[PDB]
Amino acid sequence: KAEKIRVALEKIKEAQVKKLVIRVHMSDDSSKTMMVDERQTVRQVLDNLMDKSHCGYSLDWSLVETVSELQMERIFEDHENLVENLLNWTRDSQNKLIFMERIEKYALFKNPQNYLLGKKETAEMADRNKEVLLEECFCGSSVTVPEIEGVLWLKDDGKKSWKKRYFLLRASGIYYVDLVCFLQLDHVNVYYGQDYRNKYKAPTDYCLVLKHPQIQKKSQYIKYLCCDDVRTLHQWVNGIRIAKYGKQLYMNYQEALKRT
Repeated sequence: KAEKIRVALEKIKEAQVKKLVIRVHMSDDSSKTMMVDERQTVRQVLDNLMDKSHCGYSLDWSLVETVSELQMERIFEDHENLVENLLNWTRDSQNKLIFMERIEKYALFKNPQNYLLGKKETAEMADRNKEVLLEECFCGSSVTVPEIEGVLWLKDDGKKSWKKRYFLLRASGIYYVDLVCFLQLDHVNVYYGQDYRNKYKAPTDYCLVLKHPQIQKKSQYIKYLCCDDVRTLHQWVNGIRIAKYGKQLYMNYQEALKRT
């Protein structure tokens, strides 16, 4: 049975699609060019990066965007179309695309007990049960978005000042105290703010930002939240990621686990 016939079939599509050459910064701020196409997910792009490089088996390998003008970053999810995202960048953008390791992208999956149980305290858990809890949260008839709630600093629109409100995360979005909808997650990505204690007079350096992918400059449609500590930040970022991406985050993780 000649299955050789299927591989030359694959080379056809790798020849008829719009190619783009991007630039990719390394962990040490050296850079490299590479070819991508407009069909490629970040997953496929990472694989070519891992194939071409040394490289090294690790679950934490990521493509990271920096929104230079807004001093923030988000680590791309692996199902995302890279090109459609790179087209948000302005013509003169100083945004970078960093290829590096990153504890954060899959931390919730190797310790789901510290992210899915609505406790601020961290604990250990047997392998066996990590898998069950993971299976239980993502793989049912719907995703069980963990019950995240607590106080956060919200920055005033257009001002370098902050108010304190009580937030809670649901499936439909983030609500403040019964309830008022702060944001719905469908049209916003979530970013880690960089050095906001200085830039925005923030209470802490532990900031998360919510903005439409298309926004590249100062805008009041960008929401800034500041947590008291790092734990809270990771709890919120991770919960928003579960609430936004659902079962897809679980698939992305399994696919990454296959490459370790």
